[PDB]
Amino acid sequence: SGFRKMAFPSGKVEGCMVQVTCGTTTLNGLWLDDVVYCPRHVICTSEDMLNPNYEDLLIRKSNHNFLVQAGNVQLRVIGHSMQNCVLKLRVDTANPKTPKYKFVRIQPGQTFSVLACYNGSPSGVYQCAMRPNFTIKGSFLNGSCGSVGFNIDYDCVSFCYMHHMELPTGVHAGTDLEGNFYGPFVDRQTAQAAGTDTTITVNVLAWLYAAVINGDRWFLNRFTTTLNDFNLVAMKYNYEPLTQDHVDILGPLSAQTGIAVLDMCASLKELLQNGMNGRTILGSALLEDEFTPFDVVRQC
Amino acid sequence: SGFRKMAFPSGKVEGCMVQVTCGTTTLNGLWLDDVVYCPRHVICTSEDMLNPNYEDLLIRKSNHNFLVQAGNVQLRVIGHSMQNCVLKLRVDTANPKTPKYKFVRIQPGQTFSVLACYNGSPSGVYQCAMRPNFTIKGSFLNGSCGSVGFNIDYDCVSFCYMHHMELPTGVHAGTDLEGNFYGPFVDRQTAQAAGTDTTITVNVLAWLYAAVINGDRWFLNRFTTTLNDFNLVAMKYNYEPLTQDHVDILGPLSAQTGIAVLDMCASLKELLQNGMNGRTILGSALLEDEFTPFDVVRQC
Repeated sequence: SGFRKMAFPSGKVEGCMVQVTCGTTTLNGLWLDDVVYCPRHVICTSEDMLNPNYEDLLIRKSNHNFLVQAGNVQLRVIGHSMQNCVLKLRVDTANPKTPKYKFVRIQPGQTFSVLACYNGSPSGVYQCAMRPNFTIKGSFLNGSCGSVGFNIDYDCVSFCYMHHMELPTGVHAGTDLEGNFYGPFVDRQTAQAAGTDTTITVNVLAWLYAAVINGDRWFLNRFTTTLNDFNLVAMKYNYEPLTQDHVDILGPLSAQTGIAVLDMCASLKELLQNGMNGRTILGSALLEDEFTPFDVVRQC
Repeated sequence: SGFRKMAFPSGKVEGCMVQVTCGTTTLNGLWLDDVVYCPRHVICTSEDMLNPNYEDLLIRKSNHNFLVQAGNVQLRVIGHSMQNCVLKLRVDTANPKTPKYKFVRIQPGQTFSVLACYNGSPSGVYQCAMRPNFTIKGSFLNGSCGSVGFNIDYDCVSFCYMHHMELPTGVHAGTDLEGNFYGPFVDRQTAQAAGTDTTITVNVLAWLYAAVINGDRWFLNRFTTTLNDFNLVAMKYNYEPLTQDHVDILGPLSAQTGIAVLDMCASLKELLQNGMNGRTILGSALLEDEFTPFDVVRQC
C-alpha cells in the first residue's frame, strides 16, 4: 500500500540521451537507431529567435556544424533533415542500446515520465500530466531543451514529449517526437501565454478511488448524483466535463472498491462545495488530478 | 523553473535487480559484483515469521535452495552468509553492469530514490524521505521486498535502503544494506507499530526557499524571530527543533534569495499559526517536508 507519484524506470531512455551542439547553443538529443532527434531551435541565435525562418536557417548549415557527443564517443553526423519543430540528424552509428520504441502523441489528461537532462546527462526523473491547456508543469532549467517524456509498456518505450520552451507563467511547452507542438505554441519569441486551465475530473475521481483502496474513506457519503447534476457543479469549479466514457473507464476501480462512479461523484461534489476542512487525502490537502485511472490500477 | 519531487535516474540500479526464490517465497535481490543481497526473511515460512530463529533456519538451507534469476540467465549460488537482516548470496558470476557504489546509512530527514520492483523487474521510481520515526511513506505491494533506495553522486550509487515490511499504518520499514534496521523494527510478526512522527523543519524551510526561487512569495513577511522563539512555536505544532547547524546549512539558499533564515522562520511561524487560507505553495496546500536543502539546490 501507499500511493506515490511514480515515474517509469528511466534506464532504457538514459541510454539514448546525447549532447548536441550547434554554434554556441548546447542541448539534449535523443539517439535512436542512426538518428538523433533534437529541437530545431538548436540552430538559432538569440537574434534569430525573434522571427526565425527555420527553412532558411537550416539550408545554411552543414553536417559538420553539428557536434553530437554520446558520453565520450563523438557521433559523426552524415545528414540532417527537419521534421516540423524537430531536427533529425543522421549519424554514422546506430545506437547499440536502442530500445524497442514508438512515437505516440498523448491527450490532455494523460501522464508520462520526464527524464530531465543537461549536456546530454540525465539528472532526474519525475511524472507529469499533459494539462488541458497543453502545457506541462515540469521542472526544467536552462539547458534542458531536448529532454524527453515517455511511457513504458512491457519492453516498449513510447516517447510522447520533447521539451522546447518555458512560458511566462513558469509552465513548459514542447512537441511530440514527430515535431508537432502540443497546444498553440511556437518555437520563437512571442507574447504567447498558456490559456486558462481546468482540472482533469476523471483523474481526480481515479485518485479518490486510490484513496479508498488505501483505507482513506472519510470523504465518502451515502448520497449519489446524476452525471448531469454532477457536471453542473463541475463546470462551476473549473473542472472538465465527465462523460460516460470516463464512467466506463472508472469501471474496474468502481468494482474493486464497491463504490459506484456517480457515488464517488457525489463525494467529489461535496469536497468541492465544503473544502477539505484541514484534512488530507493520500497526504495531500488539495484534490490531485495528475493520476490517470491506469496510474491508479498500476500502483494499486 | 518549476519544482517537482524528482528521483534519480534509475538505470544504474535497474541493471542490478534480480529475482531470488527460496521455497514458495519470491522477492527481489541486489546483484553487485559476485554477491546478491536480499532480505533474510526470504528463507521463512509464514509459520516461521511468528518467532523465527534465523541462525537455525539458515543452517538448514543449502546453496541449491536459492534460485537466483537475472532476467533469463539463472545465477549459480556458490555460497551464502547472513549479515544482520540481509542475506548475502555469493554467485559464480560477477554482475558485468555493477556500478561504482557504496553502502551508506542515511539520517531521518534525508531523502532517497526508491526503485520499486517485483519478481526482479523494476516497476517505478519515486522519491521518499526517511521519517523522524524511521519509517518511510513508500508505495509497495506484495512482492516488493528487496527493492532498494539509493542516491547518486557523480557516477557513484550510494545504496541506503532495502525494503522489508509494511507496518499496520501502511508505512514501510527496512534496513540499510549492511542489514541493520532503520528504527526499532524487526523482521518477524509482532505488534510493532510506528512511533509518533514529527515534521522535518529544516526541509520545510528549504522548500519555502524553493518557492521563493520560483516566484512564490505571498507567505513572506518583514518580521523576524529568534531561534529560541521559533522553536517554542515549532514544538507546539510537532515540528523538529531547528539548530544552528540547520541555519548554517540553509546559508546558500538564504544568500541566493536574500532572505535571512530567521526571517523565513517568521514566515513559517505565521503559516503554522494562521494556516494557508485556501492558497498554495509550489502546488501544495500543506507544508512539504520531504525536500532537503540539497534537493532544493540541485533542482533550482
